[PDB]
Amino acid sequence: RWAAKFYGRVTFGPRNYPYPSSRWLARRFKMKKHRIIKRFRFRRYKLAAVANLPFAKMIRVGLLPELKSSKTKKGDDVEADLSGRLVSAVRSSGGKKKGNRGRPKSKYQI
Amino acid sequence: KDPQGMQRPSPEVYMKLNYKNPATISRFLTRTGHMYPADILPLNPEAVAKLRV
Amino acid sequence: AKRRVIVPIHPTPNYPAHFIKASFTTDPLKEKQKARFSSGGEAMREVQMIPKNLEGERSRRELMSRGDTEFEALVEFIQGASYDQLISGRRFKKVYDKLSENDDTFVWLCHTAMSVLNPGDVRSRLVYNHLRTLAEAVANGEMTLRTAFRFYESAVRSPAYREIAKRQMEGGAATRLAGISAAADVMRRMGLTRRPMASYFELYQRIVERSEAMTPWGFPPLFQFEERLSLEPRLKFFSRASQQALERRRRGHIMSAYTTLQGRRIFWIPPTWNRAGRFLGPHVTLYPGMTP
Amino acid sequence: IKTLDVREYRPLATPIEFRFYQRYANHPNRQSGIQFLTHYNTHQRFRVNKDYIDYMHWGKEQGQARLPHRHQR
Amino acid sequence: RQHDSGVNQYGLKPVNAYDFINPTNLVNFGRGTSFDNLGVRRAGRGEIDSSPSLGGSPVFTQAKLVGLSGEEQLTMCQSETMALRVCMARGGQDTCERESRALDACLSRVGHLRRAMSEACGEFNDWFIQNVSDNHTKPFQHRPHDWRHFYAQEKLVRERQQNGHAYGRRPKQFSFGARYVKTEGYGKRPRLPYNK
Amino acid sequence: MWFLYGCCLRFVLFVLCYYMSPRLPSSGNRRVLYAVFYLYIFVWCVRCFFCGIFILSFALFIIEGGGFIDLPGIKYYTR
Amino acid sequence: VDHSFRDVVDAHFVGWKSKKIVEDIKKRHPVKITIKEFQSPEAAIGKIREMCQAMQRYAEEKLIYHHFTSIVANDREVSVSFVPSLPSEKGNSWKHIKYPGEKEWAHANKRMEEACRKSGRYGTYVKNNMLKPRSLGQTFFRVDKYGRKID
RNA sequence: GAUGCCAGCCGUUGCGGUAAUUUCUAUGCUUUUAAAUAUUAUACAAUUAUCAUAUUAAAUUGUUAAGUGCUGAUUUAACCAAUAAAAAUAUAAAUAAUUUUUAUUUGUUUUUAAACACCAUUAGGUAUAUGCAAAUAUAAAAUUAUAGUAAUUAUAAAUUAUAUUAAAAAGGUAUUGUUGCCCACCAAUUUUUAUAAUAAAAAUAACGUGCAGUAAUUAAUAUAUUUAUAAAAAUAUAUUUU
Repeated sequence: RWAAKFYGRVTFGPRNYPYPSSRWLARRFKMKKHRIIKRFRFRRYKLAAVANLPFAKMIRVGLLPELKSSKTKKGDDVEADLSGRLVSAVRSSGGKKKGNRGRPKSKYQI
Repeated sequence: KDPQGMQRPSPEVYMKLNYKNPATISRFLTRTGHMYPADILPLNPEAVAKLRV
Repeated sequence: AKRRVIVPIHPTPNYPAHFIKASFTTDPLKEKQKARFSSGGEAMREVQMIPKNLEGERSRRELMSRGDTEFEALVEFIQGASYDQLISGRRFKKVYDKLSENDDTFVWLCHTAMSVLNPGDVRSRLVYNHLRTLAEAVANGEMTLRTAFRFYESAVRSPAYREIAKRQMEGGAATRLAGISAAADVMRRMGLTRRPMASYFELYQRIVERSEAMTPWGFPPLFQFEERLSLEPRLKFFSRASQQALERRRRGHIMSAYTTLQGRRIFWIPPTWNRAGRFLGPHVTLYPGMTP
Repeated sequence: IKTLDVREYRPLATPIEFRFYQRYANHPNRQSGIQFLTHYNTHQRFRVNKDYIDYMHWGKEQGQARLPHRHQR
Repeated sequence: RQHDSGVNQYGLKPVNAYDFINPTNLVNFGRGTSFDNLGVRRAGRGEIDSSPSLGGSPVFTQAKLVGLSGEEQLTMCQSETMALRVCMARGGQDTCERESRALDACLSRVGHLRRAMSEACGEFNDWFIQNVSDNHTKPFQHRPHDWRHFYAQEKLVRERQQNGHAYGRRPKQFSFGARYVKTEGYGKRPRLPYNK
Repeated sequence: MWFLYGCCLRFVLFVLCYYMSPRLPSSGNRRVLYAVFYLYIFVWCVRCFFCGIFILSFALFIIEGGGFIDLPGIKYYTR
Repeated sequence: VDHSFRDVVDAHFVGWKSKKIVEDIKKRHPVKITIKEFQSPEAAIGKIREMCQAMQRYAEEKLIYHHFTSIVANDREVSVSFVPSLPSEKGNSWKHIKYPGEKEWAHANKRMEEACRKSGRYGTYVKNNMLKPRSLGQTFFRVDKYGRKID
């Protein structure tokens, strides 16, 4: 997945440590991951990638002036047609639709 | 002598273990219909299969 | 911290370095801890089990004029019944160890006789010599019990051994009379004992006593002989305490741990008023009964 | 992560398995070990896709549930 | 020799590097250590650290086997009482008229019998300590995670069926009504993992 | 040795002389010299240490890197 | 539903605490602040007041209608009580956020001073001259390992 | 002899708290004698090695189940709304070795007018494998760190008083050891930089909310949905480093 499952070498003990990872290091790296997830969920991190882009070079939708959260920073430059697509889709993810496959609908999505 | 119960039941019991045979079914189920667990009444795997079905 | 300073006590004429270094410590993270012990003249030798390093004429004078140590120990134990002495567990225990000295050879030869299915013909001088040399070096400490038993059960006996056996034995485990006669012959040819009938008696009685146990002839190879972790001597296999198997029974006072000295207790280390709260001594009797 | 030890930790019993990892295996499904003396197409008895060993019941006749049965040795 | 070889005049004898770096272990093994019991983490009877262990896990139901304090029936005075529905329903507490002689007659044998059964279980511990107990030196087996490698087997197999991919993956929980309300075109009975 | 940029000794230029506190258990008031130098047209700032002594004002400094000191983050010292 | 805290407090706590308890006010739930561990009635009332001036400063933006009832200040307590308007009928009749005023502030201050002189006890806890070590990092002056110039 | 946590030594653990054999000086003393110091090159494993580079594998769909009398204190610890009775079946059987490197693929699924559950709360939503979505099952060169930041970090058995046996079995992130440690947000600082409300990371020793981890006050650990003053929690999965 484009997500990184381990944000850190959680499994690091002496070889033959008969477990994936000690509970200590697991807690250390769950703290790193709680920081990363709160950073993302609180700066309202939004990424995106659309067909027929170089899918590795991600799109920063949260870095768009129509969905910007900061005020003194400039998010990113994006073509107008693609912008009207994306930000309309971000608005579209603001609700889940009865009569379709449902979705996890969060406050921090809007 | 045969731990996991490969020799229980007796060959006749198989042929009499069908669907129209609650009589020979119910001689391996608990007073409520429960199977006696494999640690407890170690049955032959074929017996267990024929019996569940 | 109101930090405490302790100036190190330096050695003196009066207060020697050894005492000033063990009776005293200048680092007060050990103060008021507890009372340690150590052994000196004869306590050290008693505990450490250091045999006297022999010599020629002089050690042999001290060693020849020994006489029957087991008896003289008994003499010294009973003499505690005279008027000027008390019968002491320390005397009894010196007797007990002077009698149980040959524990090793006895537990071994009993294992050999009674735990070795089909031990060749032990009465045949071949296996008898294996037996003699092994038990001889089981006493005299040159071999361990475990390694010597492996040397016994591994020594060379007869070619086509299983094939000769399956002709003489149904289940393989032969008659033990040749074995025990061989072992008693062993300990009576080798002067393992000063008083001969003792060898046979222990060899016989330990076997008789074990004959009562469940699985009375299997031994878990670990605990069976010496190793790192062992069993308490009441639970050893062919040992002398296994019949001394019992336990204690306690009704404590309302105040029983306090009075830990009040009774008619033998004191090796007598109390003095600095630790002794109100204790009077082991001889005083506040509640006397009239009697001629 | 905080990149430096917060603990005066000093546990002293180092398992022989943690040191000599070239010899013992503490992963599950690697306890079968190195069996070169099987017949299988591997020496790594845990990579043989063939006969997964029942661990609780076998061994009455062959030592341990690892080793091959006395009719396949 | 004159002493056992698993102890020194200072404690247990250190064998390997663990003993030599942590020599607490040689002279301390629980609130019931005694210089005779050193290292032997079964110590005496009744004291602390005394329980025999059967293949790792320790034993504390030694009477609860014989039936002392486990499933007390003993029946000897019990059948007597249950019989005397007269002197069971009377002021149940006399040498009442007749049957309390027989009640104590049965109990007189109960007493001797339970003393014999208790001595049996005492010898049982003192036997099982010789010839079964590992003395806690072997690893536990009473938990489902000393059979980590027995669940690895039946994970590895279900993988192999799942094309060697979904090791440890399990079939997703569907529903109560999963196989019988869901609509036409979507797999009602939960597939294995590697189908999805 | 990132800023030594490979040479055995590197010359730099004094700017500030601020004091940093070493890493525990140690205690001191260690002299950290915030220096600079131009090299490879980019100009660089080098937070360094001072074990030498100073008699004349000389923003000529010969930073040679050393081991670790009780200060966290100062790999460079004076000659 | 009480909400107490200690005396020395950062605006951090002031902001998000007033926010917590005033959201509680928005939840019909009873409202009371108190300090019990105060170094002086003055610090106690000042902390009460910074909390109330964060409370109402938030309350006006968030449109909540709640009225204050009592301020029970004593030797051992500095408290405020608040009460919200549960339904919007009551709200609309009284679109009012009612907090005490400067008079009541100073008067309760004097009351607590009079009680604290009846008791002669001026602080349930004390800040200590014991300074813990502090390392100043970047500094143009020598400093002791506790944070005071080396002169 | 001075210095007294300071100044300084610092290859290095660490030293320096009024007697420093760890600084400065003096003095001796010491050496195996091209002097001292600074930066670099200087020889993985292969028989067993747990987080994200797979592949010889048998499997996929089966229409079953549960419902009307009556007068009402069930559920949980405490509340809260306000009908609740319910979902079992099928074996042989698909050959192995050879270049699928996009191909396929690893637990979010349609519908209450049908429910349990869960969440919010009296006034609802959600209520469970048709897109989408590689990912534990190890091919390996020391921790951290987006592959530039400090000099490491993880670890297991020693040691720790009460769970109705005829008194008996138990753990530690501490290392005289729970009045023990750590933990996060919360202030300045510093230093490098891939500057998403307020960027990210490295070091550190204030104040403050608390008490989040050490089986630890509703057990912890990984993954994920949601939640939020922070350590985290509800939830859904596994798993015992419980």
